[PDB]
Amino acid sequence: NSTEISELIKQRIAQFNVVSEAHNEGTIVSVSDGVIRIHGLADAMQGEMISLPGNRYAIALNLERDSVGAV
Amino acid sequence: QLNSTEISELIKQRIAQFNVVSEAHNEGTIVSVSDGVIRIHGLADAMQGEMISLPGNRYAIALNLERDSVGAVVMGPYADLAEGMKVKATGRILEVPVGRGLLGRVVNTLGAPIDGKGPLDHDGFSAVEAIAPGVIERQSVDQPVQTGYKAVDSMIPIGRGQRELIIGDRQTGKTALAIDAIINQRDSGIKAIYVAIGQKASTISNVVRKLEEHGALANTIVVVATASESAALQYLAPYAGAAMGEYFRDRGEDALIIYDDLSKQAVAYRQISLLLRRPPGREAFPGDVFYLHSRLLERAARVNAEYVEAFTKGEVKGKTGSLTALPIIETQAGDVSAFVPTNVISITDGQIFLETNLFNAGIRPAVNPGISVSRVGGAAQTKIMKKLSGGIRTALAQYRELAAFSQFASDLDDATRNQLDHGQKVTELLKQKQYAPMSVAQQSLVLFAAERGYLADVELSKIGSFEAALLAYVDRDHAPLMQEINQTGGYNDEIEGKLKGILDSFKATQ
Amino acid sequence: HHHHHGMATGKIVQVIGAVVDVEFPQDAVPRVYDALEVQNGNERLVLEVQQQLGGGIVRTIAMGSSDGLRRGLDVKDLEHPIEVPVGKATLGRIMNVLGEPVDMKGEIGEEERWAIHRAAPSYEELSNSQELLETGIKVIDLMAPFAKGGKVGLFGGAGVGKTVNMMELIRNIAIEHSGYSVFAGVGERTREGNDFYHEMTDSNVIDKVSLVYGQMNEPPGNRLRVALTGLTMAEKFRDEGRDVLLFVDNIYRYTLAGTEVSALLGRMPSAVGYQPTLAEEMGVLQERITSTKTGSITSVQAVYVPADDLTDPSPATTFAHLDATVVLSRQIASLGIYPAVDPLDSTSRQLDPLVVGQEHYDTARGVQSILQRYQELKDIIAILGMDELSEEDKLVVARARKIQRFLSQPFFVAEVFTGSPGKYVSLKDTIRGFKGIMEGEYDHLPEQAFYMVGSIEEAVEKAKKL
Amino acid sequence: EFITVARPYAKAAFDFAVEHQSVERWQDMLAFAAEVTKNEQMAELLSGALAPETLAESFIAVAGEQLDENGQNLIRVMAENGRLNALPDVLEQFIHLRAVSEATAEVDVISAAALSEQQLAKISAAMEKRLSRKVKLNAKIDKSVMAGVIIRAGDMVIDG
Amino acid sequence: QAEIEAERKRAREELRKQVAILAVAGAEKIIERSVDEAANSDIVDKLVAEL
Amino acid sequence: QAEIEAERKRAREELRKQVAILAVAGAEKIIERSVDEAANSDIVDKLVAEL
Ligand SMILES: Nc1ncnc2c1ncn2[C@@H]1O[C@H](COP(=O)(O)OP(=O)(O)OP(=O)(O)O)[C@@H](O)[C@H]1O
Repeated sequence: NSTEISELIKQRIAQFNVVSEAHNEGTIVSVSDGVIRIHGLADAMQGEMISLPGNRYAIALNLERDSVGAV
Repeated sequence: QLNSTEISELIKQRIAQFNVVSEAHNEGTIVSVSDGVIRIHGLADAMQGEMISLPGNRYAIALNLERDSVGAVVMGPYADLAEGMKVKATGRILEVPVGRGLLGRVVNTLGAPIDGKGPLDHDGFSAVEAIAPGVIERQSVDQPVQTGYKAVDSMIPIGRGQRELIIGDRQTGKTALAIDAIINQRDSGIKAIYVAIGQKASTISNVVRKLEEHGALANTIVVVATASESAALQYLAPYAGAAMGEYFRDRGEDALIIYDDLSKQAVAYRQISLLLRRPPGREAFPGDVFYLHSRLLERAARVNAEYVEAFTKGEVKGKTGSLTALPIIETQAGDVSAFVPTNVISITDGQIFLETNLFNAGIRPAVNPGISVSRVGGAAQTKIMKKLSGGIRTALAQYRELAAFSQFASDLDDATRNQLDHGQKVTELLKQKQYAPMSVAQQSLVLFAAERGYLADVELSKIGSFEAALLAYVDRDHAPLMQEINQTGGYNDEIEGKLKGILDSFKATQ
Repeated sequence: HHHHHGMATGKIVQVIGAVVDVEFPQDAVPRVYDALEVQNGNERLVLEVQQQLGGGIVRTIAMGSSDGLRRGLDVKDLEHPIEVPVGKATLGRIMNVLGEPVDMKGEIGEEERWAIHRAAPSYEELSNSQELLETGIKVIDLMAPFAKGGKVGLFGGAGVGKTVNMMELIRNIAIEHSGYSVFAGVGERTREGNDFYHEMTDSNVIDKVSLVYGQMNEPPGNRLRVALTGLTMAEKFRDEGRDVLLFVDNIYRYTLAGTEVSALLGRMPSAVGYQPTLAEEMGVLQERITSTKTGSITSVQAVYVPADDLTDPSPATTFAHLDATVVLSRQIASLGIYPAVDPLDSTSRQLDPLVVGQEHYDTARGVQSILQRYQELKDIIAILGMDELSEEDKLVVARARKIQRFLSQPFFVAEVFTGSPGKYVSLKDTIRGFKGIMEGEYDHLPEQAFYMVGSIEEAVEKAKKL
Repeated sequence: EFITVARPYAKAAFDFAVEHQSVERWQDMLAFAAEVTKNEQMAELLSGALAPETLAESFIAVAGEQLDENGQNLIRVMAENGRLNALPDVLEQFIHLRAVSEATAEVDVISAAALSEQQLAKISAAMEKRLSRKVKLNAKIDKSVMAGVIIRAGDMVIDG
Repeated sequence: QAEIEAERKRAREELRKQVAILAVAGAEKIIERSVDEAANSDIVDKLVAEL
Repeated sequence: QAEIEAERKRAREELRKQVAILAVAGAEKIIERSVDEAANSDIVDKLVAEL
């Protein structure tokens, strides 16, 4: 989950204090079959359909806090 | 005195002496033992499933490798012992003697002559489970049997390589009927096997009484597994049989086996699985039974010479591995909804329903015909047995068809009356006892009623049983040629003359 | 192979099961399909990633078994799954279920390491169209129409001469049809499979179709594998324009196969744990089989009976996968006729009334009236003395004797078997010769004259022989 | 105690720490931290605390904050994670970090303990026993060794 | 079937006589292999006095 | 009836293997003396030699 980083926990050494990545694009966190835990896209809009890379606006309905799961 | 020299011999044996070794473990720490399920650590990566001979001998075969995490088990008494105890590791699972030596030899399920036999007749060591022979390594043997019912053969003859389900009835004999089977088999004095788990010592004992009562008692062997036989071990025996079963099948001899109480292996895998805290299939046991009885159910190999390596490999032995499988099918109500009974049911090369009804209302042979359906069939019925075997389903129809007439009170017709003469009276013909052998020179005895006038002749069940037995007399009177008959076992009208004049002796035999 | 040069991966994390609890080169993950080929002890291991899951830790599975190895590992990643030598060269040559040279090296012709993934065409691509089919079976292709490049539900019990008629299919699909005639099977009896090699000599025409077999003990993935590579094959035949028509063994093996599949997933499977998408796999399936542009992508549709299920979401799907319904008559086998099977329940769907219009709405639909004619003529007129029955009912019994005898006809199979030559038949000689003759014309044509005799020149000129 | 969360830790320890060379430096900082939780009032008070901010606060604060800022803002990282609950996991995994990095060792059989760092087998080992000198094996000296070969021997007395 | 039993019993009884008889030899070879597996040195001075 | 005495042999001789078992049991005691009697830390230096 969180500990997975250890590289962004390597960051988080500072980057738990260091911060501020909020963007409409943070990484797809976990890719299996169009279900990806995913990052950034902080506040994103309703099921916000996110025009996907080479792919349709991708929708994530209720905000999965850590890594939004996607469709 | 006598065995003192043995000490020297032992001293001779112990002459091999000893050394300390393995300065670095070479051992684990059996982290948390819980009821033989040990959270366990140390000496981690290895042969998966390695039976690791722990204190005592206990060789814990645990194929469960979590990354880094151990837990392990072997059948036995883990209650007093404590966790953490350094893992004493035998390298893997083992092999008990691999050979055909046993004949009818007796033992624990380990082969431990729990008979007190002490007897080991098998070569070397045999690990348990194995696959079937390939194309023309298994190839159909038609070798028939008439098993102690004339109808035994009559319904469905067979040959080596075959597995047919027979549904079974609790407390009906369908173990004791299932027992009543072996008559011709002990008589067969031919290669077969049988297995049992959770067994009952009384049934064991008296069973043995029958074993001696069974003439052979050595014609085939079985190891024994009792009410404490591990759910593991329960799963194990089916694996076990192949071990030296090769020393027939590989010997190119017919291997043949019998497995029963397979449910014990299943819910064995259940209390395993729930014990494993592992989500199983329904009934708390994993669905491996497919694979478990894929791997398990595969083996049956009818004699075929692409077993060209079987036994001597091939020092020919270029030859025909015969493996005939003996199923045991029973359930309360005989429930097929069991995914086991479902898929398993599919694998069956025959499916016999046993009717509790006949022996229920008491008719000694109880079974459910045509509800009993086996694919092998009277192909193995020899030319006459091939010949005369036809009319069965007929009265299964006809008699039962005749039965339908009752449905309207007073509906019958003289023709139909003849369909209860053949249907019901010829129904009165057949029987098989609580203990029934079958002669198969009795094959003739069968072909009489049509062949002889025995349809009419001695039509009285009084005279059928009686006067027919008096025809067994007429054999006492005249049974010279039956030598050449059971010798023959085939349809030749030349005989059939002797069949008519036989029926004359039946007049003489009443 | 693909890459998997480099051994990739890493450990098998928790060593349980063929699916991978495994450290791959953790950054390394392929397409879940995209294979990973390790060394399995001695063996070279391989798993197409069962899961796509990170850290080089994802399920990656195989039809085999894992006991004995270390959790530690490294597993080369075969960048391609699915690519295996494939094409039409295999024809007749024995492929393992691996395609491996099944026989003494069966050497199904090594061809494109070819992706299994060949699949549905564009609306137009394989035929936006309809393509009808018949090979001219003596009494049969006449009896039922068919649509080219497809599969149709087969219901019949025993005594088919399915191998015989297969020789008629050799005599057709190989002979009386050119389009590349391929077939495959799985889950048989060992030396009885070898006896289908005996039969493979009976037809002898085995060369049309690579020998690739399952031998049902094959594990569930093993059991369920061969198809899409089969599409790397029709990726020759139909794609080769020599219309792919390949005979299709086993549904129960496939139905139950997908059951064991989604079971192994532990997933919410289909109902009763079956493969949830197995039907969608049928959409991919008929999606594969079309009378194509390329060449008609056709398949012999016969099912390992998924227990011959009742209402059978399989037959439910196999209905509408049956352009023609099917039955085989032990009774016409009891009639034993060269037409030995059940014409009852066997005809194309739309043939008679329309789509042949009268052509079968007259010859064949009116012919079905004749099925009523010997149906109640033979049957009803059989009930009691048929003296009541107009001799038409007894010329519906010469529809039986005479005409139904004409149905009994030599077979291109029986040529390839008993020598009884048979043909690609002309239903004109049915639609006329057997329709007019069987009905009103030359009703003096003997049964025997007609019996075992082909179209109304063989039956009715055998009525010149009478 | 999962130590796997702490695996990602000791990961980031050799990683960011040794990257910062805090593998030693926050071997020191880390040392002081295990000293902090080692404080049993600090255990007695360990978790009542809802705000993990309160925790890293009174933690670096209480203890004296010898943690790095990599370990102060990381103190936000694990403290916030609350995975900070288990101190020693990645402490012995960091001992395994630098040490595994440095690994050379030994184990005394039939002997009082050895642990002579041997980069190779028999390297410092046969050099130690040969080097013995010691040669006594005192703990496991005789009854253990002589019961080792004689252990195999009684194993032959299995003949009884 | 009845009779043979008693005899068999006597046989085992003799096995008990010769058994106790064998106790001697077991003490003997007992110390013997003791020195053998001693495999370090043999002091037969120490008397185990095994039966 | 004969087979009975046969078991009297399997069991008679079996017990011979028993008193065997106890036999090198008490022998094993004698070997405990064989560590007691005539053991040497020199021999321990022979294990040290086994290094
Ligand atoms: N052919 C037979 N005819 C009449 N009785 C039979 C026959 N076979 C067995 N029995 C009777 O069955 C009784 C023993 O019942 P048993 O427990 O074997 O029933 P069961 O059918 O075996 O139940 P299960 O099959 O579940 O063990 C015996 O008294 C025996 O006489």
